[PDB]
Amino acid sequence: NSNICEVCNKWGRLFCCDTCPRSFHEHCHIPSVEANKNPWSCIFCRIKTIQERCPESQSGHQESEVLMRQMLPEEQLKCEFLLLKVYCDSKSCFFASEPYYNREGSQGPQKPMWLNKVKTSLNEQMYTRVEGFVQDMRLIFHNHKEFYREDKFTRLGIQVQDIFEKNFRNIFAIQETS
Ligand SMILES: [Zn+2]
Ligand SMILES: [Zn+2]
Ligand SMILES: [Zn+2]
Repeated sequence: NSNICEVCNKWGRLFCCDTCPRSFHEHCHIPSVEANKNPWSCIFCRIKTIQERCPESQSGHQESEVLMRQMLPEEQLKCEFLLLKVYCDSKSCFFASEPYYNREGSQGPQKPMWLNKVKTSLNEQMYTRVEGFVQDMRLIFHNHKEFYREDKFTRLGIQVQDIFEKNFRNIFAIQETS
């Protein structure tokens, strides 16, 4: 196994996958690392198994069809993994916890949103369709763009949104276009 957490790249108390070399902190893995389960398989492995069981799941899809899917177990897992892929980027720190807004010339967003809120919402099964999860994720970055305006800090929202979007297209096998 690896000697650092796959998500945050730090050592510490790690849980090791039994079917690949990755390791995780307890609350870095999504879902949080399961109490027992021997052997234990991480989310990367669980996602790889879905693909292997249904190879045609990698054929191209339309985003509109994906967003309307109900959050059955496999869609729940894919949203978990997509959220995890965002936390894997160190720039996710800016978007993890509950923000506050007091900048001369700007007003805070009507609907604040942050990664740990989306994490909670997933854990509590609050999304009935994929669309709920993707809307809240895209709202994080949109709120950041609107608030920071012409400050160059706006770029952090662009950067982390790009990671989100690339991974959304990968995980849900969105049809490639020009
Ligand atoms: Zn970690
Ligand atoms: Zn694994
Ligand atoms: Zn099949």
